[PDB]
Amino acid sequence: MPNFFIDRPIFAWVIAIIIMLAGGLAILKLPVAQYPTIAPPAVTISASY
Amino acid sequence: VLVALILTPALCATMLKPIAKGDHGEGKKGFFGWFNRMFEKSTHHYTD
Amino acid sequence: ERLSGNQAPSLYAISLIVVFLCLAALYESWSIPFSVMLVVPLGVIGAL
Amino acid sequence: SVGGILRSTGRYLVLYLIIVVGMAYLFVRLPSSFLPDEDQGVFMTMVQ
Ligand SMILES: CCCCCCCCCCCCO[C@@H]1O[C@H](CO)[C@@H](O[C@H]2O[C@H](CO)[C@@H](O)[C@H](O)[C@H]2O)[C@H](O)[C@H]1O
Ligand SMILES: CCCCCCCCCCCCO[C@@H]1O[C@H](CO)[C@@H](O[C@H]2O[C@H](CO)[C@@H](O)[C@H](O)[C@H]2O)[C@H](O)[C@H]1O
Ligand SMILES: CCCCCCCCCCCCO[C@@H]1O[C@H](CO)[C@@H](O[C@H]2O[C@H](CO)[C@@H](O)[C@H](O)[C@H]2O)[C@H](O)[C@H]1O
Ligand SMILES: CCCCCCCCCCCC
Ligand SMILES: CCCCCCCC
Repeated sequence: MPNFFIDRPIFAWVIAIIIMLAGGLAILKLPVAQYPTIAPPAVTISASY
Repeated sequence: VLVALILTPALCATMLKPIAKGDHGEGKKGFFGWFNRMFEKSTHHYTD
Repeated sequence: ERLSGNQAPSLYAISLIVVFLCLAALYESWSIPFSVMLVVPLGVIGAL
Repeated sequence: SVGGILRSTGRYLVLYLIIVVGMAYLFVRLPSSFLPDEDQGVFMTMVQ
């Protein structure tokens, strides 16, 4: 594999650009936050007398 | 590691300048010349 | 209707780029992929 | 026949640009939609 891409630098460049392109498109549609969901979920029962 | 096996070797084959036998950057001019002499000297110290 | 619209030119623009890149890898040439990609209008004209 | 076309070269590049302008014209003329209304064998009538 190393020898393969030594003689074929355009193939090597193509793989990189496709990875960079896919990453660029990801950055547009990814959510943004301080943290992910890290708190455990809670359910509250409320009642009145 | 995938970049180092695919892209990095392809760039080393094409876009690197030749370095002649013996040259370890010791005859460079300015700060880099000092650094290479210092480092090659420190490598000898380290190995010993 | 208001939540987004006219997003096909964006996805087909990248589709052209990725086809150019795949062809470029196939032949090992930045130029040769154009000889394939110039046949796209030959199919579209008959459809229309 | 193809051998004769390659001697011309530049004449078919002009003919190609006619096909692309024809393609461009027919694409803008042709009005778009999503999916055709099919004859499903049933329909309804409102009375208000
Ligand atoms: C065998 C090859 C597989 C390689 C896998 C690695 C590549 C990953 C895909 C390309 C990443 C970039 O493209 C990214 O893809 C994910 C797919 O979950 C999209 O995420 C999508 O999730 C769901 C479908 O699962 C959709 O309802 C949603 O509209 C969309 O956001 C991102 O919006 C997009 O930006
Ligand atoms: C190589 C250096 C790497 C540096 C990496 C640093 C990345 C940090 C990114 C975090 C902030 C991303 O913030 C994100 O920006 C993109 C635009 O770029 C926004 O994207 C939004 O605007 C663009 C237009 O500008 C619309 O096409 C898109 O549909 C819409 O979702 C996201 O709504 C926002 O959440
Ligand atoms: C513990 C604190 C850190 C030490 C700070 C005080 C410095 C004490 C001396 C240690 C060496 C410092 O490193 C200093 O780097 C400069 C880089 O321009 C060297 O200078 C080097 O570059 C110049 C610039 O053209 C050349 O002309 C020169 O021949 C070459 O030696 C100095 O020779 C060296 O004195
Ligand atoms: C071996 C070919 C030398 C030319 C390198 C082309 C670099 C393309 C950069 C693309 C940036 C997204
Ligand atoms: C030792 C030969 C391996 C070649 C792998 C090439 C596929 C990218």
